[PDB]
Amino acid sequence: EVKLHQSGGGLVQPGGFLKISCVVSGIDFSRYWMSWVRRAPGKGLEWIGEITPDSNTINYVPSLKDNFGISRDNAKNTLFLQMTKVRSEDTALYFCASYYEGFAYWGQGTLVTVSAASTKGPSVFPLAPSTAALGCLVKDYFPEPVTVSWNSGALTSGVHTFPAVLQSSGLYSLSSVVTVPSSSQTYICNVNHKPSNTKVDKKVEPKSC
Amino acid sequence: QAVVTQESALTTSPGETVTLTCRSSTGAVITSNYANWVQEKPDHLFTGLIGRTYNRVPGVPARFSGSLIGDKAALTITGAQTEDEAIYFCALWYSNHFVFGGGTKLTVLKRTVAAPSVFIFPPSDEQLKSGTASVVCLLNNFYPREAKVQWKVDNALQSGNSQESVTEQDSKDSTYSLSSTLTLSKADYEKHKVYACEVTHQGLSSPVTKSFNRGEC
Amino acid sequence: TAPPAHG
Repeated sequence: EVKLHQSGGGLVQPGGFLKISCVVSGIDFSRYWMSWVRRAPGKGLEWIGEITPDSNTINYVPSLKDNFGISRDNAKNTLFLQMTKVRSEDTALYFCASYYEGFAYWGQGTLVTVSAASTKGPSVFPLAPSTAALGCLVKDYFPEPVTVSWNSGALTSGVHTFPAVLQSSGLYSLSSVVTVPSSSQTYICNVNHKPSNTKVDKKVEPKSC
Repeated sequence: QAVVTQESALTTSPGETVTLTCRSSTGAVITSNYANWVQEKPDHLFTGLIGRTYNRVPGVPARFSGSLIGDKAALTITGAQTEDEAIYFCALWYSNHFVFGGGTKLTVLKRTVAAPSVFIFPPSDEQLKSGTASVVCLLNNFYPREAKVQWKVDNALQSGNSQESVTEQDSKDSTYSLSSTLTLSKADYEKHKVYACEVTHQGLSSPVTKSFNRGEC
Repeated sequence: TAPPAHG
């Protein structure tokens, strides 16, 4: 019944500005301390700041004092996070949290991606075999969704398609691998990146010297 | 620039007791550090466990308790369940802000340890035509999660030029698979010869090194 | 007031 509903977020370029909202229901918002926290890829939980019910105390980790601003509208049961002059390292999942003895209630999280890149299809490179392992490297695309299949969907077992990593270039890269019973068949990864209208099929076979 | 230190990983098993600790770089942890413990389960699912060193958040099971052992704050789980496998974050209060520690990956042993099958992939000629070189190290079907992939190039220890990615825990056999990608320009790649991936894991007696020499088969 | 995570 207690719900911390977050909205906003999305893509923003370095130097840009973005405001996240968190609408609370199921508790008397006006008597709860609220907090913003974030979870960036490859980094632990980081506490950004907190704010008293009456908004007269707003505390921040000092290193983020200049790029984050916290406010609340008790009449609209809403907590706000202003992101100011965002940096690339601000890419993260942001969570509002409410205090009751500890971090008691939690929003569903808001993804914020800080990248200067324009849309761009991936290059697909074979990961040649030599149980045998092979795959495809799906490199330097933007924005995030690529789909990878093997042999037009026929090949599914042994397939590991890894979460994409956002590089310092602001581009995503990803690998997709298969284990196969050391045979020769033919192995083809199908890569589809809708935002660039990219469709590539790459045959993956052993390197010839 | 206070730093909060936790064990990187600890292993327990169902029914056992385990204790996690949280240390301050400024000195002994005291009451006015108001240690908080937060549990991160998969799907970025966070749960507050303990606030102000000792207090349970309402609804938290009684098997969770906080303490101050020595100069450190601690979280104790008495009678661990499979559901307790998570990352546990400790936050310390420094007058006007919280600082979270690095987190403890807590394994509640589900199965026999499984060592990774380790595969290395040199960059394709096709990628080298594009001006970059990615070396991929694959760790396949291992358990538990904790693993250390280290890159050596001509036996020089690499830093800052690799990124890791990991699959979901497999619902049927509990294992993970991990990729570690070493990314270089083509120019830097061609300055060197031996490209080695070194993997440490509980299932391995000694660390395993897969390598290749640039330009051979 | 709901008790906060620090005093």
